[PDB]
Amino acid sequence: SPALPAFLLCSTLLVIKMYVVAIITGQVRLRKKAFANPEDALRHGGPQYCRSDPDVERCLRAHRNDMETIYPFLFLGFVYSFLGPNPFVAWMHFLVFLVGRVAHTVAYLGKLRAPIRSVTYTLAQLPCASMALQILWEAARHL
Amino acid sequence: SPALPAFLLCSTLLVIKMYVVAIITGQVRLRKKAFANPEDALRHGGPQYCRSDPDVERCLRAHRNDMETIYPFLFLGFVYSFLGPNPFVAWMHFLVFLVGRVAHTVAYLGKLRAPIRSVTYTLAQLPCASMALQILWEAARHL
Amino acid sequence: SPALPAFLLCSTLLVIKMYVVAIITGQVRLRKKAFANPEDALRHGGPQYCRSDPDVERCLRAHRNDMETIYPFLFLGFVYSFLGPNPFVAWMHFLVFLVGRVAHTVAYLGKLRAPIRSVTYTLAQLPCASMALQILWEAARHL
Ligand SMILES: O=C(O)[C@@H](c1ccc(OCc2ccc3ccccc3n2)cc1)C1CCCC1
Ligand SMILES: O=C(O)[C@@H](c1ccc(OCc2ccc3ccccc3n2)cc1)C1CCCC1
Ligand SMILES: O=C(O)[C@@H](c1ccc(OCc2ccc3ccccc3n2)cc1)C1CCCC1
Ligand SMILES: CCCCCCCCO[C@@H]1O[C@H](CO)[C@@H](O)[C@H](O)[C@H]1O
Ligand SMILES: CCCCCCCCO[C@@H]1O[C@H](CO)[C@@H](O)[C@H](O)[C@H]1O
Ligand SMILES: CCCCCCCCO[C@@H]1O[C@H](CO)[C@@H](O)[C@H](O)[C@H]1O
Repeated sequence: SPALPAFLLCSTLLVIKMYVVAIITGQVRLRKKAFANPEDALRHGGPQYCRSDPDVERCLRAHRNDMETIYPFLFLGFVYSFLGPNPFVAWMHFLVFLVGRVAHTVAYLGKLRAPIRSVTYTLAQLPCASMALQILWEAARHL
Repeated sequence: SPALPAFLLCSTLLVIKMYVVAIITGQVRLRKKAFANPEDALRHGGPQYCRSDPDVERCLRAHRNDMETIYPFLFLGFVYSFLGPNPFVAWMHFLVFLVGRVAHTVAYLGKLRAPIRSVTYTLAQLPCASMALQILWEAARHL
Repeated sequence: SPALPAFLLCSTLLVIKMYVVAIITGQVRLRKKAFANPEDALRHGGPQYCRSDPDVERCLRAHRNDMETIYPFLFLGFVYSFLGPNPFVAWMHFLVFLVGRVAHTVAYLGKLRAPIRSVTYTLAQLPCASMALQILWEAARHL
């Protein structure tokens, strides 16, 4: 598929981007001394450190939003790649998603003013919606 | 694959169904004035609106359950499609999952009496379990 | 693909492992009488049972970590299988992930001392990182 290399590049970068969030989460837990498990807290200073922290919670929300958005893209974009779309159009779909999602993480973890984060979220969803509809038509017509 | 069009139809509809939940979540946050981020709250009335809401939490639980169930289906159903199953049997697997999952969201967000939601959850898991076992046998025998 | 049977075996076992966590979660909710929904609580003893429980929360954290790690593997490992890697090397990637993830669930739900869980988490991520980089190179060179 001509679109597949671009899809695999963008998707893998987004998986790596999620791994970055996972690592940041751990770093914040250690720095802020905020653990979700007693066994963790007892290792890292005592039971008083089994507690919630706003920065940790923020990291978790960013990671969750990633899972809600990037995982569908992994599916939709893979299938879309094999439908034989216009190369440039396909690239635009993938680039809008990649840029939008990277911007989303920056806006979330960087605590940027509203509605920057929400805009990046919505924007990145648009190529996903587009791919979804295209797959729907292709699937339905092949029934 | 003869089963693949039906799989792609059901899967894409389920992705769209998850997007519907994502949009509803936002609508409920705005209507109930309940935001998870201070930057959101300050935009939408003040810091007192950085708060939890039962309806918002319900939306999040529905979306989470979707991610726990639909994402495995996206994987299992794709692989299963290429194993050359009986067309009608394959359709039944996909339809049970689709109907069960749509019913699940309705039961969750509609606050239907127990155990309606839990039944739909369990029911929809059954075709997934079936596909999983079939893939296990095929994979193992090809080792 | 020569690596594909091993990938499909390990992946399906991990999906089943996640289903086990889902079932355990339900069992713990019923045993500890801790429900997230009023409709559930009213069915199972009264409104006082709409409450949080540490064991339930632990189950949810284990399931969430699974979704953060196993879902990327489902994607990365599938693509990696088609890149024509060394059979034994591919097997090692998949086995390290499988063993690491099973150990992770045991360490989490079994409340094993730190840093056993965190080590298993980190260890299992290493083959994923490896596959991600390999896909990046292949994708980039095919642009
Ligand atoms: O939740 C936990 O178990 C801990 C924890 C432990 C390890 C973490 O990143 C590993 C990781 C994540 C992603 C990777 C991607 C590629 C390669 C290695 C990777 N490695 C994060 C949190 C925290 C709580 C106690 C101490 C920190
Ligand atoms: O969490 C947030 O960032 C906000 C928010 C912002 C946007 C939302 O839906 C976008 C969306 C979702 C799914 C889509 C699927 C297809 C096409 C467009 C799509 N667009 C939801 C919540 C809420 C908090 C502050 C205001 C609401
Ligand atoms: O959250 C809920 O809806 C309930 C609930 C209900 C059912 C559950 O496992 C089903 C399941 C899960 C995974 C499967 C995998 C294969 C085959 C059947 C499978 N079946 C768990 C929790 C709990 C709250 C009220 C009572 C328990
Ligand atoms: C893909 C991973 C991107 C990580 C984005 C990290 C954004 C760091 O941005 C930082 O955010 C802080 C608030 O959290 C601010 O105090 C700093 O001014 C800002 O530099
Ligand atoms: C795929 C998306 C399906 C959305 C299902 C929304 C269900 C709306 O159902 C509504 O639920 C309310 C309680 O929340 C009740 O007050 C109403 O009687 C009922 O109509
Ligand atoms: C793939 C699913 C694996 C489930 C792992 C369950 C681990 C059970 O392990 C149990 O944990 C208890 C604490 O929770 C301890 O009291 C027990 O000593 C221990 O046997």
